[PDB]
Amino acid sequence: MTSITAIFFDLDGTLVDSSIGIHNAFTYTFKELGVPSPDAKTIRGFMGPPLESSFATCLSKDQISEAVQIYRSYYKAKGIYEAQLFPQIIDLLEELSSSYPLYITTTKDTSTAQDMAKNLEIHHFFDGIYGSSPEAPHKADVIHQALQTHQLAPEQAIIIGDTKFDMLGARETGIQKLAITWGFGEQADLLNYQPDYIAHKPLEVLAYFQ
Repeated sequence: MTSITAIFFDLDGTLVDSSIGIHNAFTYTFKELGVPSPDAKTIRGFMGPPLESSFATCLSKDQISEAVQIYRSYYKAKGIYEAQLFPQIIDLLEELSSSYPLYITTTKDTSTAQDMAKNLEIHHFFDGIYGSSPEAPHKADVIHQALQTHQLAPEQAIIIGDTKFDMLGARETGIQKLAITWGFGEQADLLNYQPDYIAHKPLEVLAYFQ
């Protein structure tokens, strides 16, 4: 804990219960393509991996690009608003932000992440919001960008996240990793990456920093 000076957060599945809008964007896509929708558990599994990778599991390769386009057509206009903070997230942020600069590090596009944080009234708790871009296509690149822009050594940061992508991102960049299990990733997966701390409830996070 003691060397940490900055705290990074994943957005979807960690701060934000975006599941209704993500689910709806997927099912809108399958409706438009005229194909049966996978079940809710399967679609839960699509919350975290790249969109193209998920659609590859259930569509022909020649249809992925069309699927991604249609998905984004629902998500930008509708899905993004079908989202709500997880319980106690405001409490967690108020508490941590009073002792640390906080950053979002997501593979959602920067502008989408900024829009969502402003919509859900949490934008103001952060000193930076970093999403995917040409500079940063994957989780590790986003973390690199956050660290470098804020003149941080990896030893000074920790990511609070709900997926294997967050855990691997942390390992690749040398920052600490705090796994959370109230979100979209499964605890069994997260523990395979040896997190530095784990929480099933937002206020449990706070104890690490005491």
